[PDB]
Amino acid sequence: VKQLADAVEELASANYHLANAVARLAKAVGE
Amino acid sequence: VKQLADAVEELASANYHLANAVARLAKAVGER
Amino acid sequence: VKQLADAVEELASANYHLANAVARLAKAVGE
Amino acid sequence: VKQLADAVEELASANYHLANAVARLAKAVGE
Amino acid sequence: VKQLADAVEELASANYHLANAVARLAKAVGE
Amino acid sequence: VKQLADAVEELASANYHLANAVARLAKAVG
Amino acid sequence: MKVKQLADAVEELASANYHLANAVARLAKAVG
Repeated sequence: VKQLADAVEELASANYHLANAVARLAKAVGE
Repeated sequence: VKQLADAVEELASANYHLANAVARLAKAVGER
Repeated sequence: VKQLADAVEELASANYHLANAVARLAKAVGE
Repeated sequence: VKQLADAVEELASANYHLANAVARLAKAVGE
Repeated sequence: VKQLADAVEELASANYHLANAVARLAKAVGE
Repeated sequence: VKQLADAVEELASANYHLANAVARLAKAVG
Repeated sequence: MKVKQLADAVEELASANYHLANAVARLAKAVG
């Protein structure tokens, strides 16, 4: 399952990137 | 399996952060 | 398998929170 | 094993709830 | 093992529902 | 796990389409 | 259990979500 774990880690990193972007959009909308 | 559990925990943390960010966006949209 | 189950339960909780946030966004857009 | 199956079932429930909310957001955006 | 296979099937079904919902959102945003 | 993997693949496709729609919107707003 | 199918699918989802993140960041810049 090591390669699946690696893939899940990649997804976690992508979703952190997405959260950061969504937060920036919230800020832009609210300002 | 511990590596997989660790990875899933990391994804959970990421998704909590995404939920918070989407909630901020809902607030921003609703308050306009 | 216990620790994996516990991690999956945290992911389920996170995705429930995500669902609730998207539901709030749907309400805000719809109104 | 039971704890893991229960956890996966809870993740399925969360993701289904998320799907519903996303579908409602799509409707809100589209109208 | 049955409990887990059943749970995995529920997750697959939820994720298909989620994919369908996101596709509808993409169409809405794209329109 | 074929069914589960296929569902995840469909979600990936959907998010690709969502991303492209959002990028087009960003260009329109700009 | 062919774990490869699932790992490949999760990698594809990660790739899509990085692309989505970039698109959302571009929308944030355009709005602001």
